[PDB]
Amino acid sequence: STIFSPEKALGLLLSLKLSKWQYITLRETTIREGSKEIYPSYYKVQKAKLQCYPPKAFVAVTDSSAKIALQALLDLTVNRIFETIRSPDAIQNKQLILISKWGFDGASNQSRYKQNIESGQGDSSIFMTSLVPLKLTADGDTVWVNPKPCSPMYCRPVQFSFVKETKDVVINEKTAMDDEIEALVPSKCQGHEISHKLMMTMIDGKICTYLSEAKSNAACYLCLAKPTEMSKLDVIASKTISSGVYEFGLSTLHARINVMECLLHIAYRLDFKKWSARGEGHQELLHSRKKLIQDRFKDDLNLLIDIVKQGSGTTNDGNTARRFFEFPDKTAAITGLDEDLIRRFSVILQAITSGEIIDVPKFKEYARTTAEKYVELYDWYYMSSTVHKLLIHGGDIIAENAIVPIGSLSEEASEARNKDFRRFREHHSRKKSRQASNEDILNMLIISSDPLISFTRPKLDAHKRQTYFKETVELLQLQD
Amino acid sequence: STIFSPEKALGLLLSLKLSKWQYITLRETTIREGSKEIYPSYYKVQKAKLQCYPPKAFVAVTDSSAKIALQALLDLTVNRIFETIRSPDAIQNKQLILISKWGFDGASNQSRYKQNIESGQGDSSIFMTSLVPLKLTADGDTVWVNPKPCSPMYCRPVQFSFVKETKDVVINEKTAMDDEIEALVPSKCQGHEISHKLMMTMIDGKICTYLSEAKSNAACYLCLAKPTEMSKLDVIASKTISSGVYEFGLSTLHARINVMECLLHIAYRLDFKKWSARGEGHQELLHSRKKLIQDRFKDDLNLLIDIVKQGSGTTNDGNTARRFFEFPDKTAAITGLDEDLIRRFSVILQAITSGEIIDVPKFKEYARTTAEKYVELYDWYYMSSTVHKLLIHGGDIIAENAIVPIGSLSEEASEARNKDFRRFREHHSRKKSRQASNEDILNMLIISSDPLISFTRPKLDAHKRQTYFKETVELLQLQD
DNA sequence: TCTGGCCTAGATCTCA
DNA sequence: CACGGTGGATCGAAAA
DNA sequence: TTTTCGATCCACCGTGCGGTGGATCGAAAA
DNA sequence: TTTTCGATC
DNA sequence: CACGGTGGATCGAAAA
DNA sequence: TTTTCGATCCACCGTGCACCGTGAGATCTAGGCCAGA
Ligand SMILES: [Mg+2]
Ligand SMILES: [Mg+2]
Ligand SMILES: [Mg+2]
Ligand SMILES: [Mg+2]
Ligand SMILES: [Zn+2]
Ligand SMILES: [Zn+2]
Repeated sequence: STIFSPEKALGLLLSLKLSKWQYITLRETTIREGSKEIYPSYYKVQKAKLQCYPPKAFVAVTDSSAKIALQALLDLTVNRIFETIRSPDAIQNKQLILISKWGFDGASNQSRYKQNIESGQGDSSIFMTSLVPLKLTADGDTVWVNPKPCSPMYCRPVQFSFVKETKDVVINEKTAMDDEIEALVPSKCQGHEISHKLMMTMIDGKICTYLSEAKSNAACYLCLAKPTEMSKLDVIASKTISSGVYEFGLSTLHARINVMECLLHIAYRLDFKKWSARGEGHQELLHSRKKLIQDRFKDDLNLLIDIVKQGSGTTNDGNTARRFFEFPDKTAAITGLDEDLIRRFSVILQAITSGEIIDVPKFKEYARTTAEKYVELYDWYYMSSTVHKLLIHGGDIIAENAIVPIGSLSEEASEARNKDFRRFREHHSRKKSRQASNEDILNMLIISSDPLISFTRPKLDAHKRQTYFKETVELLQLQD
Repeated sequence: STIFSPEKALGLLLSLKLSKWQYITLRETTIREGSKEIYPSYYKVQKAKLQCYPPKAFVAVTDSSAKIALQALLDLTVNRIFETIRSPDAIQNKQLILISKWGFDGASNQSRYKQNIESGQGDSSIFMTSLVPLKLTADGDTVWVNPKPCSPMYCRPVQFSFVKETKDVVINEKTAMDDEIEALVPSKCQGHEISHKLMMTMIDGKICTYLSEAKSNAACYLCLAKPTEMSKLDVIASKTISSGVYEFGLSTLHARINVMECLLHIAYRLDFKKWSARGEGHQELLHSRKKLIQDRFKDDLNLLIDIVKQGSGTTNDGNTARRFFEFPDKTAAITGLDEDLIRRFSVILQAITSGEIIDVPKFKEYARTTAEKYVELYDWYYMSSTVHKLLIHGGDIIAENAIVPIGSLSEEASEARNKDFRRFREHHSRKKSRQASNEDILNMLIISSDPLISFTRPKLDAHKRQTYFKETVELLQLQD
């Protein structure tokens, strides 16, 4: 007879970020005072962690990697989700389809243990694939929806290996996942069968240009258009898209930062107005303007702009992208760009990252108007692949992945697990053997992202929704 | 009326590493389950934190720094210490002296916030001063002793500022702290006057050469001995010591790593047998042997040797050294050094870092024998300033600081506080304003290192003992 | 004509 | 030999 | 017999120094 | 040619 | 317009 | 009235890319070239 059910104790251990010693200490220090039954014995929590694991035969953990068979992971994910549904009896005998999004990214700047000289690459950086369930569709009628589709609390890991992400490992992992996705059957939970629809939209431009048939990052992966070809519009409108590439959903996170960098790189060269930095005094005018723009940003908006930092690279952050767009008048006064163009870009990014249903006709109209405005204002600086992919091909990309609103398709989820992965590799693994450390990092990822647990898990409800701009409210489609 | 005393709740908050939200979640979730009282309201803990602060007029927190007047911090430290004494009346009306060790170090590669552009140096690296009480002496008879003299749980902060530790700022803070030590009056705690004796031994060699009357790091700051002179023993024995520099006690942490690195830098160039790598083919042989030794260490002992790390310089950790001295036979066959030299160095390092009383006649004998052995073995590689300070001047700097056994005078604590400072700046500050963030980092340092709290606060004990090498135990002074 | 010794000069170590 | 940890594995005893 | 719970143990981590931009590959400018 | 610039992470 | 969070400050109402 | 205790807020963090050795300073080896045998 315990006051906390071992699963509620597991939720308390996950939300408070406690460790075996810390939980045992909590328990014993509650015992010492005179209230015996307040927490289950850690044995019970170690036993309740087991409901969340896929069977041992499906998970393959070794020194330099840890993978789970995608079919088994999805079986388990659905079996857990059905313990969240209000009344799984209520839904009638109509076929079920779980829509989820998966994708991989590389987390660098890992702490390098001195142990287990293994065989591959040591451990400096991991490259992992994540599968987050977005929605459960019963013949169109949504029965279960992920309340925070970009949160890391539902993002399931498939496999993670200590290999630096390069073109070949990316291609091989994508081929493996495609074979595993083809070869999977609908799961079965309490007589209801669930067919899985997996979209690889948690992805970033580097991996995306890897996957498509396109050689350099200078060209769009959808139109194979060379960098100077992307100025004029008609040659682009007559282009023929490569096949199945809309599956590489518009990356909403990196769009912010990269279009920010595009507007910046236009601001830096406003004194000589050319795309290349080649010439007499081009570099020098560029660098003087660069330093002045950095310092003016620092003064007024109190934020670092394009300064190198260990790990991540630049301190060109997500929140820096938010703040570069928050007040277009101020940012225009600082950089010298046109305020209406920056405002148009902020509106487009709000519409995309909103997570609300977007109307393709009005969005395409907005986007082509914005591209005309851009070419009019700054035609010399050729649009970078992300801002081009955003303006021209954004409408079609939104239209294809219409089942779930784009912006619910964000790679941010996977990026968030980086901040979680370290916190599980440093403080929650057992360091005896590398195999044990990886096995427990994977156990922690599974337990943390379990829908039944992460449903009844304390959290912070302090993010009340923000007010859109005067134009996104027309661009979006609200039902309320 | 409650079950957990607010001070014990505060201990449970500091030990479990809980935040305000996590504590409130703990409390409310325990309430919801039918236990009306198991934890005090977070208001009670916020009010119990105030016991541990020094008065507001002595703590000066600003955007770029936060300091405390030394006399007030010491008043508070003793006032707390007298709350953990077994018997406060049993100590008689006899003079009391608290012997404590203080010193500063710089922690670079901090989290670089984008905020509060205030003029100086931004915030990338802090330079902070620490004061840890070692022992309470009643006319030679100990009443209170710090059970773990290098544990960051007792290390009190004096001041911390966001500036790069450099010769000028180091000299200025040393001058200021010397003045503050001169002007301090004995504290008055419940009819007992406690006079303070502060020794600046938590210090690294770089700061130590900054402070002494010595200009270059390559010279032994005690004897101002140039690196080419440091081979001959008698000539050095003739050298007159700088004034009062014995106060800068033996740095037990860094001496270990620098001895490891001296033995290594002897191993690397074992082929051509000269100090400098200046020559024809010297660089190439040196680097080839260096790569060979690195790979052999990798294979046999599974530890990184002299390859760069991010943020902490090189991958030469304290544990890398402690493993480099675990079995001198292996490392001897690995590098090419003599086994008995490494054995002797490991023995004196156990003697120093043991934290037990040392017999300076036997230690001086052992050290001059080891110097003779080093010269007879390798005369060409001029002893590195740290290993020379360790062998020649080690007996004298031990005998001077004989009141508390050296190794209890260890800078480890200061260094260890870095790992905590980060964990408090990132996870426990309030990020609204830099001034607020520094105020809360300082409050967290104070509370975490409060002797009354950190005494009765749960802790982990698995490191009970490690057996000594035979010559070390013949060198030490055991009393138990 | 041989030969060692002074003397700039910049490349190397050392500590963090 | 710095100190505070890291979580399953496993033995052993007490329940049940 | 089977479950439950503490107690030990394994063999390592992370605070111990930073710096400036890099990797890669096509693609545009001279 | 060829020789540097840049987009992406 | 990502999401989970950071702790004192202050208000307001309830308990004493 | 004074102490308690929850609610709300403030304005930001951190996951979003790299390698490779750095920094300040005196100090030491190179070897260059001239003054007596
Ligand atoms: Mg990426
Ligand atoms: Mg230092
Ligand atoms: Mg340090
Ligand atoms: Mg990433
Ligand atoms: Zn295109
Ligand atoms: Zn000396």
